[PDB]
Amino acid sequence: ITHTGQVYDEKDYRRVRFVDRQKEVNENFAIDLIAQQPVNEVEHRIIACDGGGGALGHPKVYINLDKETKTGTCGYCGLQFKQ
Amino acid sequence: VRPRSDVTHKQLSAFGEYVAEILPKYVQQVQVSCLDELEICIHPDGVIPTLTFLRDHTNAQFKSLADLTAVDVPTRQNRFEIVYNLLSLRFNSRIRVKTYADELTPIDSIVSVHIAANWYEREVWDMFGVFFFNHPDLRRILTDYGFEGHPFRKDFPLTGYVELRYDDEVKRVVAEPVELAQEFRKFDLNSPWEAFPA
Amino acid sequence: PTPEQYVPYSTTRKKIHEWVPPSTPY
Amino acid sequence: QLITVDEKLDITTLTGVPEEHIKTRKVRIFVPARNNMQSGVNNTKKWKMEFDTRERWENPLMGWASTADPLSNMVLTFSAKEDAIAFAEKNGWSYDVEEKKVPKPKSKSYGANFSWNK
Amino acid sequence: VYDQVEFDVPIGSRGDCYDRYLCRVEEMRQSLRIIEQCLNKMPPGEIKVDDAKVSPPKRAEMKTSMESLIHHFKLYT
Amino acid sequence: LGLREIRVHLCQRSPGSQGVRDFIVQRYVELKKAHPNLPILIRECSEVQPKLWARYAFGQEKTVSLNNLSADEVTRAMQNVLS
Amino acid sequence: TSVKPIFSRDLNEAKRRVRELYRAWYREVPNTVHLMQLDITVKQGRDKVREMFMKNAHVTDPRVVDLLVIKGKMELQETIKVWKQRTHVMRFFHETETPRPKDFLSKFYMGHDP
Amino acid sequence: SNLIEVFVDGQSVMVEPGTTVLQACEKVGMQIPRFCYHERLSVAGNCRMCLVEIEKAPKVVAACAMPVMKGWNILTNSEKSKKAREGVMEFLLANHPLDCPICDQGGECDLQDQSMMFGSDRSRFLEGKRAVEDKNIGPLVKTIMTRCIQCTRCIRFASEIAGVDDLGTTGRGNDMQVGTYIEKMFMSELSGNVIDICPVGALTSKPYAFTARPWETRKTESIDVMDAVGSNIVVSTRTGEVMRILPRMHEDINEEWISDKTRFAYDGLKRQRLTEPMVRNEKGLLTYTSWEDALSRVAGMLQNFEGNAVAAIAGGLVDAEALVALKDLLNKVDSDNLCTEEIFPTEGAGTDLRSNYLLNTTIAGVEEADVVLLVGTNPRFEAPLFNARIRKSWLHNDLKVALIGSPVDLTYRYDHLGDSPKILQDIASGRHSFCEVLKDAKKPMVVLGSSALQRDDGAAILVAVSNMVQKIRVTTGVAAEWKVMNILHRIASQVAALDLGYKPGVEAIRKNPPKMLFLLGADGGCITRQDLPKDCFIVYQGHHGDVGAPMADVILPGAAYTEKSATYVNTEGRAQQTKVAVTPPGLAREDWKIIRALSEIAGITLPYDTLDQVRNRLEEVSPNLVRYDDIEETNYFQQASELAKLVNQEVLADPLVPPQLTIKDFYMTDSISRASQTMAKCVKAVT
Ligand code: SF4
Ligand code: SF4
Ligand code: FES
Ligand SMILES: [Zn+2]
Repeated sequence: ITHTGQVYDEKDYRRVRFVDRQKEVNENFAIDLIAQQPVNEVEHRIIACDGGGGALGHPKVYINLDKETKTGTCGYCGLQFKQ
Repeated sequence: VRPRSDVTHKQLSAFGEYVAEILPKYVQQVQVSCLDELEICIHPDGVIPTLTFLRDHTNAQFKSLADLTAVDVPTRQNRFEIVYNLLSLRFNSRIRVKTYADELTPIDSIVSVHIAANWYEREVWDMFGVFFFNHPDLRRILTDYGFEGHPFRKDFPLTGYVELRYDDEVKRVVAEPVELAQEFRKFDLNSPWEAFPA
Repeated sequence: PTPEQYVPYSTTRKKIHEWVPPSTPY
Repeated sequence: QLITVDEKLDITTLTGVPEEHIKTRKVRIFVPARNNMQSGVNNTKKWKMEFDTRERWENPLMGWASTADPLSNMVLTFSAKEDAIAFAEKNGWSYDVEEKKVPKPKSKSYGANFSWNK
Repeated sequence: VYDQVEFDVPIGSRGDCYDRYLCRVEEMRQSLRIIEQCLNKMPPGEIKVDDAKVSPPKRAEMKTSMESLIHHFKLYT
Repeated sequence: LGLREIRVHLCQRSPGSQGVRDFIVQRYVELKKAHPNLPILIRECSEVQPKLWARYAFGQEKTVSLNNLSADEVTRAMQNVLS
Repeated sequence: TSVKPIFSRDLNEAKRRVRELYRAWYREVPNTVHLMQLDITVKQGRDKVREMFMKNAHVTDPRVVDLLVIKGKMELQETIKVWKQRTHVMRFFHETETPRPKDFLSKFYMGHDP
Repeated sequence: SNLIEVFVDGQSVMVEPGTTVLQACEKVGMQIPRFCYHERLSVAGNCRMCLVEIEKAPKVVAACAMPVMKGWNILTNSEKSKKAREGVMEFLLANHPLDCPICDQGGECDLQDQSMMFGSDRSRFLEGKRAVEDKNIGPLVKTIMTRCIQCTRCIRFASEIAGVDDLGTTGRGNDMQVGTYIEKMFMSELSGNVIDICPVGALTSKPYAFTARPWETRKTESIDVMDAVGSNIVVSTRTGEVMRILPRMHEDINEEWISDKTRFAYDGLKRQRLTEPMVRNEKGLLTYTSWEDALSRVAGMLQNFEGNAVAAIAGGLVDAEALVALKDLLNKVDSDNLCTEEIFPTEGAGTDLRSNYLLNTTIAGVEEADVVLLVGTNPRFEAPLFNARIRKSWLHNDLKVALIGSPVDLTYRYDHLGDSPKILQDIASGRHSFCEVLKDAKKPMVVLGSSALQRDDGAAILVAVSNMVQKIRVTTGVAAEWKVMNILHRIASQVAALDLGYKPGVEAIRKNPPKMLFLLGADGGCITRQDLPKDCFIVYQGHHGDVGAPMADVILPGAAYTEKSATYVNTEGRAQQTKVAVTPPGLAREDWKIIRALSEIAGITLPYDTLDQVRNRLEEVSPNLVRYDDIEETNYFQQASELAKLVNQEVLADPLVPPQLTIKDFYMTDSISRASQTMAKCVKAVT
């Protein structure tokens, strides 16, 4: 159901709660949204990742897209960068 | 950097000796902090005498009692540190006189010297448990009527031991031992690295 | 610019997992 | 004039603690060790006495931890072993002091490891 | 900087509920005198101490400078 | 009366137990050899006078104090226990 | 040892004060049960005063006893007047709370930490 | 004499010769800021974050390095030694990637704090940063090495404390990266310590990646039960489940280090865990039920049976308290059939003198030894923090190590005398060459592993070793308090069990089969239900359902050492106390109470009813149990030998082999370990 698949179960004593009232779950789960994000190709060995917008992003980090074997992923945006 | 005026540091220091000489008997330590404040420390027996001299001395009139409080250092044999902060509208100055009292060794009351203390002394008894002899009417002020335990003592649990809810069966509010639904998360915050004292 | 109540619930999982008894009788 | 009492100050009767939490609570006086993570030793200086840990059941509605023990989060800090022992005796809590263990002196010298011999 | 402003304390005589009242209406009046000045003479400058030690670092700085993040993390936590 | 276990709790390096350890140093091997199954336990208390605890059958334990007793009295007391 | 006195030099004198307070409460129990319309029996109430008085019967420290009555007297005042409304008084009787067994087997069957 | 007088700002702290500038500050009471220096790791001087200013000297000196001289004044809080830190911290931070809200060494950073205390308010590095390439060092340590401050602590530990010698520096300039040149995993015990020793969060723990953040973690100090070294450890619990176990320092037992098993098998503690007391159904399948019903299932059978008919086979990881509660109980049913799974030879004096079964040479005595005769055990995988002891004493001191076992990876240079128990007699004859080495030694120590004893000729192996210790002692003329003979265990509840008079080995149960057996945490295969009598009525008393649970008529769940205030004792008899970090789960209860309660239902009630009372009980049966942190000095080796001489046994030619031949052998052994997903991931990584 939800992000980490919370599933109050058919036998749980808590699934009682939703009776006559819906559960809060999310469409466009994020888990798949960045996976849906194209790999940002770059020329330089290392690249930055302000998160986009500077102050309105994440603390800037420099990712080493040095091995095509792996597309660097800024630990903050989950954006893969293709050397 | 704060705008320290050495002019003060000196004048207050000089008064600190003045008082120390005037009442050699009860003053144990006197120091003018770098924050430009004097904190005469007196033996508990000097509560009445030291205050009275400050309330009624031409060269040191300290008419109003700003506050009476009791820090509790559990390590210290004398647990409580009654602190009396006083003001002098005449000399535009202040001084703090602090004494030490243990749980069952009461301090004298100064309601005579300043009637402001009538309430604060009741506040110190209710929260910390120090007792004040010769107090007109010492009785809990801030805590509930049936409260058991002195709350601001460092050895008292924050949440306490009793909480109240309304029970239908008995149609009346009823204490029950505290049961909390998210305990106070006790974040440890002290850093293992000190700061080289200036 | 030119029934729907949010029921609160824990979203974490089971954590401690108990040992299932063997369904094979012995 | 002062009066004489050989009775260990016990003031359990004035502190205002429920009977259950004065007779079933064991507190340990210990100097905190250092999270191996950091090499600072400023948190291994003062002695602390900590009450025994108690139930922390999960809450059904939100899954938050819930505790029925009031003296759980309370850790009092005492500068010396003697003073902490005194607090336990007059408050009536049982105590089991643990001796401070400080790192033993270790001899180090940059020249010593350069010794091919050993 | 209540020293740099100029206001008149509203002292009272025949102290009683009416007199003190008049005093509170007069400090409402005197505070407008202090507010006026503050608007007339407020300096260009920063609004928080520059010691990241005591004041939290500006968000542009904590998002571009390592010493500022460390100071932001430690100050808040 | 079968006694399953015989325990000797000899405090160490203290005036009182000297005789108790002397017993061990001199005749322990002898006793064990003779009763080669019975478990005779040599344990070391502290700040307590020596006690020859004996466990008889069906979980009954009996106590004989060995404080300041001579080597043969310890030997005699031990011999009295396994009758 | 060597401890200053509060109101009683010796347990003896202190006990005098306890006697007075007991009397005070004893004489008061009936009134409270009527001015607060409490649903308790005077005999029951006086029993409570006894219990509470007895609960601290072990103390032998002159100073501790003196504070105990100071505190006791203060409670009386509150109760004497109506400062302590019924909810406050009945709390003494622990009427709503479910009693906990002290038998080991009982605790074992119910709580992780006894 | 040998007391240099130097002034730390005027305190004239007189120190011994060779005291380093930093050491003097420690003694006077200060603590010079420091990144590359660890007390038990060699001084390297890489960071130079410790620059201080000796008075009247042109340049500032390296604290960790300069041996303090006479007359020096180590001005620490000078206007210079602060520009020598305000300017270094400028550099460490300049190339640092600011992902402090990723770095799980968030509050556990010796580089933010030192920055917040010995650093500057702002940065001037307007230039760009560097980045390194994350590699794989294994399944336990996550090396996000773009964090590395090139402090070379790892390369030291990985060479000096552990003998891996793999991690190394590669390259020069600002792209010196301290990672394995070829990608070979850092597979060794003692591996996880790198996490704790890297002050930066470059390489940290992968299981505890992002589950918590240190300020929240409530820290309860307890004892290691996975191995018999009894290493001190701190269990970090948040909101009631253990989040990490990291070492806490014990000079004598684990000096700041813990094994890979006892810090990544906290995960095993949270699954396959018994919680409610099930009992067998009509069809035989086990079914949950309330204590009252499960306890009287057991109590009724107990009243019916008696003597030999009832037995216990205490497993590993069972607390001493539970042991004495199980012996008292089975003693009130007239049964002394109390047996531990690990067989310690008990034909001569065993269990009776307390030195036949204890390392008499305290772990800290491996430091002052001269020759160690390892016989039949792999210390590397049976007592990892004792293997380290012989590691340090072979490096900093000069121990001559000799092994009579399988030639095995020992992280040090040993002499492989051979793989045949017979060679013991050879040395006893003095014919063997090593005889001379031993003879040359003044303070020698033999160590007979418990696993050699677990073979069939173990009684003979102990006797053969005792003969050699006897003449080694006579030829060397070693002093009495120096103790040559010691034996190390690999099961936490073995020294405690033998102490309380539990008789080792299930040999007695083998000869007469008990109608009822109360397995007490036993997951070993020592007795199986086919072996048991027809009734086969046995009740498991433990925490994890592994081998004893599915063959159990009753399940009485217990706790684990993270969940009870029990006592354990390591190999040289130092009793130690586990503290309750988390309340036990489900209806599960403390081991001692289940047995006190079963006794009440049975009617032969045990005397104690609170744990202080059970501690008082332990005192009457045994001394060590009540006095904690206190090794028992005197032992009676001489009378032990006399009985050894009476015993005649044959040491079979079969070579004595440690069961843990290589490290995959090591990762999964006990119940908690077996139940570890992290240990399982480690096992497949090796395979
Ligand atoms: S190490 Fe991790 S935490 Fe310490 S500073 Fe660098 S990033 Fe922030
Ligand atoms: S990894 Fe951690 S320890 Fe090894 S060098 Fe880089 S920083 Fe120092
Ligand atoms: S600690 Fe002094 S050089 Fe690294
Ligand atoms: Zn990003």
